[PDB]
Amino acid sequence: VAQKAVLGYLNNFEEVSNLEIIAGYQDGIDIENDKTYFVARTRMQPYR
Amino acid sequence: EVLADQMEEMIAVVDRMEDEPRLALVAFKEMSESWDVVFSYICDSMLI
Repeated sequence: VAQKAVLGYLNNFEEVSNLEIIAGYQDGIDIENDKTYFVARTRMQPYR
Repeated sequence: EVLADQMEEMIAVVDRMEDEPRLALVAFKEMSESWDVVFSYICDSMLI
């Protein structure tokens, strides 16, 4: 049963490794210190 | 696709090693006994 569970986790982790970035936005003018945010989606459908 | 004609005479599929990637490929066909009409796609195993 534990094996089943971990295999599920691994399965999802596949999609994690297949995540594709789409875009990003800077918090402010100072790239060298301002944080920044990014968005990405699944290659596999349905798109998440 | 939205094909101008009803290509419908089934499918052909194999793994390819004409090269090391071990690529995934799928094809479909229509029986023009000469100039046979084909529709197909090819994918990297990471679904690219």
